[PDB]
Amino acid sequence: STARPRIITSKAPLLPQQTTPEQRYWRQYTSAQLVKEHNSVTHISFNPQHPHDFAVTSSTRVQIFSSRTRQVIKTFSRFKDVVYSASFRSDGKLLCAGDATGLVSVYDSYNPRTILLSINASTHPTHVTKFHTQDNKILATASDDRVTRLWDISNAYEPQLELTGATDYVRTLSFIPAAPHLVATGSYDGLIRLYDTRSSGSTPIYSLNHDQPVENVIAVSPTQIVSCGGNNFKVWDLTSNKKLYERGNFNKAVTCLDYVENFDSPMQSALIASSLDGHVKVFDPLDNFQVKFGWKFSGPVLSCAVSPSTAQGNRHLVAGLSSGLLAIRTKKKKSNNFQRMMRGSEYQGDQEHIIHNDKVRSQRRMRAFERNINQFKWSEALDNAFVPGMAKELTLTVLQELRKRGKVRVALYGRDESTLEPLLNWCLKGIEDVRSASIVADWVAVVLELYGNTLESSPVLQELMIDLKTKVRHEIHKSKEAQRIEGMLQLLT
Amino acid sequence: SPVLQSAYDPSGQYLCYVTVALDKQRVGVQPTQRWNENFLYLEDSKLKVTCLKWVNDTVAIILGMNNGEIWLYSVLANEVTYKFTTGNSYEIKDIDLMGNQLWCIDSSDAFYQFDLLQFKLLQHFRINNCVQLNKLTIVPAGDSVAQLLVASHSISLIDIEEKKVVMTFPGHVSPVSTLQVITNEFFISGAEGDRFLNVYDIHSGMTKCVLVAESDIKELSHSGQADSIAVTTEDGSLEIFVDPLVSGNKSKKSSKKIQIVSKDGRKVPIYNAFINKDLLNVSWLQNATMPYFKNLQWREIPNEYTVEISLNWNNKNKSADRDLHGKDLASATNYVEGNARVTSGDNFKHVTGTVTVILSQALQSNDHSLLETVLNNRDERVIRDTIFRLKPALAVILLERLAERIARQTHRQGPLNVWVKWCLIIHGGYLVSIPNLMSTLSSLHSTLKRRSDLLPRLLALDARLDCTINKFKTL
Amino acid sequence: VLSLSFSHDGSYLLSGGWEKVMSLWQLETNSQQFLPRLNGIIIDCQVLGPQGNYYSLILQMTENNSNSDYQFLLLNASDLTSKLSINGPLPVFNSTIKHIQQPISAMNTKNSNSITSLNHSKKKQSRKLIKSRRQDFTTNVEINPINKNLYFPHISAVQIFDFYKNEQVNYQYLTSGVNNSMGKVRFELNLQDPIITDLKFTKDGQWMITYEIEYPPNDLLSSKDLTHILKFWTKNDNETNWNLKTKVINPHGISVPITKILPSPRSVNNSQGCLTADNNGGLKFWSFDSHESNWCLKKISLPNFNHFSNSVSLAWSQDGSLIFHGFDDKLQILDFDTFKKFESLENTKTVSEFTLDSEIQTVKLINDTNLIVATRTTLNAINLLRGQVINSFDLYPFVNGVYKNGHMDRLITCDERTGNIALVINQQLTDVPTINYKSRIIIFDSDLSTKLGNFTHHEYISWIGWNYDTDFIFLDIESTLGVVGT
Amino acid sequence: QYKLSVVSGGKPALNNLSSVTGNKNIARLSQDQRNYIIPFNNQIKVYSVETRQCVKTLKFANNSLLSGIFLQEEENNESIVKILLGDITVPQQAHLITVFTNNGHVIVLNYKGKLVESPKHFKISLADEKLANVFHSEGNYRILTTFKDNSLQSYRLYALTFDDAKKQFEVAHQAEWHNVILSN
Amino acid sequence: KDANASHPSHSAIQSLSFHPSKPLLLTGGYDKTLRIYHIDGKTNHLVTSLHLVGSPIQTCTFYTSLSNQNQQNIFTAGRRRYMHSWDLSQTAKIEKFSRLYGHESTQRSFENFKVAHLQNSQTNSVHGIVLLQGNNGWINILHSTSGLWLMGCKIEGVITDFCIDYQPISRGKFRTILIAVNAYGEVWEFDLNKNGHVIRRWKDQGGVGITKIQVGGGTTTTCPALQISKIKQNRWLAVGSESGFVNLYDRNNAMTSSTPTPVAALDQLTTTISNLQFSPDGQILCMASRAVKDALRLVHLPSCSVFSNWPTSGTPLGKVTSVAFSPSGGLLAVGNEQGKVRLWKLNHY
RNA sequence: AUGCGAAAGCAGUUGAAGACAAGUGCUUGUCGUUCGUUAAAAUGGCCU
Repeated sequence: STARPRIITSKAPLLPQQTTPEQRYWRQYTSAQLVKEHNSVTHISFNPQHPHDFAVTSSTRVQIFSSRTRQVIKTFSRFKDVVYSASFRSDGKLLCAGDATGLVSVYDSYNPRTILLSINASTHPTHVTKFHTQDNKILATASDDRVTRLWDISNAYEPQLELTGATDYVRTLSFIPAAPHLVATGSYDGLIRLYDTRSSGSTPIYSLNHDQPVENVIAVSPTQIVSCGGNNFKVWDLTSNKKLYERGNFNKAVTCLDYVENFDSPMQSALIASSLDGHVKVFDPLDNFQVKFGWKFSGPVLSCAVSPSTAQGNRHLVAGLSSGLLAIRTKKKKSNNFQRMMRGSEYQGDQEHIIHNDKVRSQRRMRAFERNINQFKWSEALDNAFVPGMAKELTLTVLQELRKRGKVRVALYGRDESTLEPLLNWCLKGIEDVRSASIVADWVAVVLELYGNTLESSPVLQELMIDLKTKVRHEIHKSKEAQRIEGMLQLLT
Repeated sequence: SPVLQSAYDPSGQYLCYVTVALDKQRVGVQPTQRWNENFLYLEDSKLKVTCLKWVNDTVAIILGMNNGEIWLYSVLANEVTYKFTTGNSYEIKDIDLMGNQLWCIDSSDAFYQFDLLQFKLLQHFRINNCVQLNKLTIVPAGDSVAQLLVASHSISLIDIEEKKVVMTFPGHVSPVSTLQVITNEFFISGAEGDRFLNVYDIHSGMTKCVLVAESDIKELSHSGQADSIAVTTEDGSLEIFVDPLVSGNKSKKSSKKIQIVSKDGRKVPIYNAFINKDLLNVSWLQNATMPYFKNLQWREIPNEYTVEISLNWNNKNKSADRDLHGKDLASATNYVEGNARVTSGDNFKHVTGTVTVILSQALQSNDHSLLETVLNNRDERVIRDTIFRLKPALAVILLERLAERIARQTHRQGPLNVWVKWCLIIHGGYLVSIPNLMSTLSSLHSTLKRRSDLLPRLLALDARLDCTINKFKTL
Repeated sequence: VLSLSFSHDGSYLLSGGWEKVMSLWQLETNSQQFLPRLNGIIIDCQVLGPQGNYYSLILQMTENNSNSDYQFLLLNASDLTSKLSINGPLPVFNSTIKHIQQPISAMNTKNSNSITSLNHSKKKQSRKLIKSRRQDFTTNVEINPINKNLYFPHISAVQIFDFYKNEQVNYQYLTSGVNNSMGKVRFELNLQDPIITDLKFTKDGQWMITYEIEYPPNDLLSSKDLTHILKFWTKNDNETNWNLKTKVINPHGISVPITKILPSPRSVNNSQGCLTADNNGGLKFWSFDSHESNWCLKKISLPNFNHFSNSVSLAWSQDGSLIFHGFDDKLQILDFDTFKKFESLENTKTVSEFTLDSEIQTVKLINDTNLIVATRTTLNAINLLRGQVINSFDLYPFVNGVYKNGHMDRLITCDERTGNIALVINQQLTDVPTINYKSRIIIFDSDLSTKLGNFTHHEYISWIGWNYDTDFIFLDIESTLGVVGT
Repeated sequence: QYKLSVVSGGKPALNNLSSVTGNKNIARLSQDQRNYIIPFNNQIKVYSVETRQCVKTLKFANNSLLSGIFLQEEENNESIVKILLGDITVPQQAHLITVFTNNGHVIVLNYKGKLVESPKHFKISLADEKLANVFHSEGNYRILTTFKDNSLQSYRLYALTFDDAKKQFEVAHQAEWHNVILSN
Repeated sequence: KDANASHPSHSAIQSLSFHPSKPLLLTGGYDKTLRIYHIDGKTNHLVTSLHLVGSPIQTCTFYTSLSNQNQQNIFTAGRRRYMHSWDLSQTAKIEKFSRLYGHESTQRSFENFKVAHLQNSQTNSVHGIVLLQGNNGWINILHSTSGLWLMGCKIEGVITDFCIDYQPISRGKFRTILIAVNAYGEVWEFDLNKNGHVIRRWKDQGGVGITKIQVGGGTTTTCPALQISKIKQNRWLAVGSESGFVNLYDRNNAMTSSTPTPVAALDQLTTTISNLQFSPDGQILCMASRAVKDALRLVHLPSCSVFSNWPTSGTPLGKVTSVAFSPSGGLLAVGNEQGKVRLWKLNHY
């Protein structure tokens, strides 16, 4: 004797654009939250060591949010003018913040009382500030002077290394993970520069012609750079020193860009981008950077960032809207005598000779309609299938199963008008869809065959059939012009 | 260990072992060289058996027990053949036999000569200055049995006819427990409680050599021509001395060492091994008492050998009459459709008031919301003019998007029908130029073929419904 | 009721009726404990042990109308589990073998009989075996090539058997039907489960493809039409279960059955592809998306001729480029890359179509050189380097009307190193064709002009394949599995 | 150079040839309940129960006697009618089997024992009518047979003993019925 | 030396058995395990260890086929709806009983089963039998060799315990008399050869809260005999009752008075009674409570007098839960909660 | 339901005798009966 096969629920033939696992993941990112700020929001960052925090820049307001309660946890506001950008050290204790007056404040996280150091670079406003990622005492900044300056936080006074060769309004840079000596700068005239520090550095090692003003640059690999500039964005390789791809599947200039990897996801690595149109998209660097997901917020979304790879906590997705809106979308995550009495439970038998097991796996819920099918209660199974809160698809598989076993007239013999009417209501609802149409058509055929005389009698049933006839003529028509347009397909091949 | 004592037959093919089973000694013989659980129990709950031996024509064994008596026990016949007795109430310590003479040795230092075939006590016997004694053996003098050996920590050589000791070699500290004649010139003494074995030479009466074990010795056996010595050792191990009687060579080391280990890392001991000319037998215990054997060629094995034996330690009960997982091998695995993708052979794949500007914008980009607005847009004239202003490639992707939209949201189909109609109307030339029309237009194809497939049964339902409708409306 | 017994002490009444269940009736309480699923009908059942330890019972497996197919069971009563499940190779044929009769129930269906129905059926069946000159007996039988295991496409359930142990190892349902959750009685018996038409293995040996059809319940609007389903199953080379990777409904459109399946050569897709050949002339080629995780169609050629031929065949060159579709009366060579006639730019009389004497039922290729085509009149061996027929062989007398088109292809099979073997069968007539038969089998060579070797066997031969160490296996009406070796 | 032979065996040879359903089962289990005996169409198999294994398979193509009894190519009429464990000739020799053909043939073999090329052959006379049943209580045997003069069958009961002389099987007409329809 | 001392036991020890023929000690406790020990005076070693999964044990007994005696079973049951059975050398052969033939509502848990023997008496073959404590009178009675459902009987009130009694009659002829006991103090006595009828019913004197019953002296499920020639008729009846009392009864006159009088009362104990057992002879009555340490005593019969030099305050007993003599050797193995059995050997045996 | 055919369809088919039951020698039925041809019921459901 073998166990009882489960009644297999039906699957329709597939429809185009099935929901992919990527869609499951990135739409499960949910439970949106909105915060209104004073002014535009420029830069966003996350704390790398214990990912439980992220930082937001704004007009004279640097706010630290906690990954646990999504409210502001800390505020820095000693800023005399518009603070541009915030960056957390690769070991977290310390953040840098580049203002517009012409200086950077570098001081340790969680302590707005200490201005640990104030460094005065060139007097022009500084748009970009960051920490290194291979050294922890080297901090990079640039200012409208188009010269990017590397300071060593041990020496506050002289630029540890000035760096020129740019063109106009330098506003991005990044480091190369593998090489602790290689720095890429996104100038604002395009033409990405690549520098090696251990040389003189006056000129870049080389340049890349990203024709539009390029806005952002990230190192996705020790070998691959992602360049956010203009309407499209491009991906470059280092050793070959040639561009690899572009994606331009947006409306406006791509604006914000960030890469994450090696985190729990059916996708191994992810790249997210912000394109001025509510549209933030998720690509992967393994499918040649194809579009995988997207959201739309109203205003021009200027910044975007994700919780890093070792979040181990409720993951977050931060978007900054030039309309002055911070938005976040997240995914959440007896008595001692009695025990000395019966202490034999938590043993599981490690150290005996031969271990037997036989217990049956706890099978899933046996629904009532399946139960009626099992116990031959065909009419009861049908009525259960027509109780309200059941899924249309499951009801369809129920009807298909009953037809396949063939007890159709069986389940319908004892039926009286009060029993028919829920059947007929579902019939009227279901006739519209395709597979639903076929099966319900068969069913109503046999219903008519049995119940002509009671149809004569009952007044309600007659208007039921009237409505049925209206709908069936309508769909007959729609099918007809459907066949006409397939006719044009055949022509216009 | 629970195997209190045991010994092979000469030639080592059956082993007789004595162990206790709930207040009774029981003896059992089992084969080694290719289960017979016929065991013999001692009826008395008190008395034990002190020593055992074999006898070769009919084969049997000999049991010297506490009572002061001897049993000659038939092996195949479950019975002691005869109950030899000494005229006293004492305790038999050892026995020995060769030919027909039998000699047994008391604790009270009584010696006894017995005839087997006569079932008789030939002679009681006792001497001077053998105050304590626990070992007896008799030498290979032919059929003569003169100059036998007794021992208690000082080995004594004695002749029978004049009834006096001759040679006393310096023994060990403990009582001695094994005394076996190696050669007509040499005999081995193994004193229990020590790792040191004494090879002694008889005529010179002198200490030839000393042999070192590594743990304490329990059992000694020797091969045919002093070729090898096998020692079962108390931690549970086998020590093999090869040619120990050759050329300070006074102290000689264990040449070869043997242990027994299961796969789970457990160690199990050996007890009463047996060796022969290029043939080695080892005995051990699977369960508490079931004896098991292994035969091998020690001449080719390395100097140190760690035998591995498959034992069922934590193995799991894969019952044969079942599958690996519950099921039984007469079932029939059912219809587990599982998560298969399902498809049909119609998914042809893998082979003036206008809004033209905004629709083309959204399709260059991709926005469900903006597309949804321009689709709630209605006026047919507007749709026509837009498609006229539209560019072909955007038109093609428009067809794909619209058909997908229909496929999901069926109800919208009508207005989307007129949309797709105008689209393929206006932009026919470019698409007839572009080759891979089936795959490029895929979803529209499959959607419309599905509806086509609907048509005939739909007609069937329509006609039956007319039949019934006229039926009841006529009256 | 089919079987009855009392146990040795008699307080337990075993009942072994039709519905796949055995009941144990405790007499005194007038009650019952009963085993409700046992893979067929209890033809016999009794208690065996001197104490009541084991039950024995003989089962029918009545799904197969073609033959009453017994199966034996010794059953530990204590657990009510099965200690001995004795089996047989259980094929299914075109028509019932000599003097095999459906058992008895309250009604007469295509599975059961009434009593006067039983007698009348018996006499008419014997008369038909005497009279008709259309009878045939041949069945698809398939070789697991990497494990060399016989598969029988028993209806809706595959039976995995093998000779090396002489024993069946597995029995798997492959149909979303009425498969096991039911003991059919009368009109469930009227109904019949969907039918497995074809089973093939991918040459690589990690896939089956199965084609099956399903029939609606009788007497209703949807009854007249059919439906045809195709299913791709995976498994790893060690377990003994099959996992349905991808199902396809209605290939080539509704009621457009796939008539023949060709696994792809190793060359094209590591043998990870298949061809479905219709009864219209349409040809589809299915492959496996590996960057996705499924099978899908990739290369089609869809003509819809206004004629129907139930007989088709097709073959593929080892190169993976030359494809030979023999539709009725005409063969065509097609390029794999274009699926079109191989145009002769040189025009060396290598015309893309061969129009033959008769409709083609079988095509095969031995090498890059020789094509073997059986028309129900003749066998024809044609050279390919020079477009001329090498050998003709008169077969028309041997096969007059005793075959429904489409079985000679699995009768004739060819060693792809050495050659091919012919299959002819006859019944000796005595002054009238008797029941006994006789089959001559001649091993033919690559040229076919020389007969490699003739043999003759008595009992009717129902199938042949060839084990891939260049030897051959033949399946006989009696489940006597025989071998032709070197 | 090419050998064509029969190797694998199927069909189990029910007692359908009766069709009157005396006892459709024919197999019997061992005296030591480790072994079961299933006579197929072409070979008789020994099934060991603690591992579900056909230990040895007894083809009918090796020994000519079985080939002469069941493998005559003119007609397959001769086939098993019964099978017992003990030995008819000597009382309590063990590894013995006795097989009974419809056509009066009794053949004695050695299950788990090499088939010596002289298995104990015996024939039963009086079988102008066909045989249907053979069985025994202690010592004594009874046999049922089918004969005729309604498309029905006369069942002749005989008492069977053995050895007035070696080949001779003593048969006496116990009883008879003219037209049976069901009989268990 | 502690039997368990060979290979520890991680829970209480819930039941013990001495195999009737070979020297084997079966120990089973809520560790979901089974252990079989070979018993020396000195060196008890771990013969085997069958550890289930997802099942406790609350009684495991040896049992021998009475007609074959080359077949020995071990019957395991916990608080579930099944009883495992184990046959008797590489990886074991274990079967299950779970299938009640419609009498299912009675026995919702198999936690109290006693194994016995029975002869059919029309045919005179014997088979093993398993008795099951049920709901409100239902002793449900299963055919051991088969797994079927033989017969059901119902004592009234609430069942609390029972026992098996034997009578020989003539050569190869005997009869099993179930003796069941509702808590209140009403004792039924059914026979089993003929289907379950009430041979005789009586009221125990006093004994309100009655929990255990045993018989001893002849043969019984604690000293199971070897062949039907070895079956004797039992002599001593013990009713151990909740407050700590034991009433000892002489069968010869209890049966023939049918409203008997206790022959003696033992109330040295003070806590709840759990285990009554006898030595195979019937000379020693071992009683043992379960609610406190040091709670065991032995009683001399027919004196009906408690022994007074054992066990003293230096007897490392612990909360005794299972009392097991051995048939021949003279051992008494006692199993306490802390996870250890302990041995004592009696010398007079 | 036979043959032929495609998943359509095209042709063809429904004979007697015997027997027995019920009914008034006669009416109906029935068949564990024959030859001849291509020939809906017993309140009664699936284990742990």
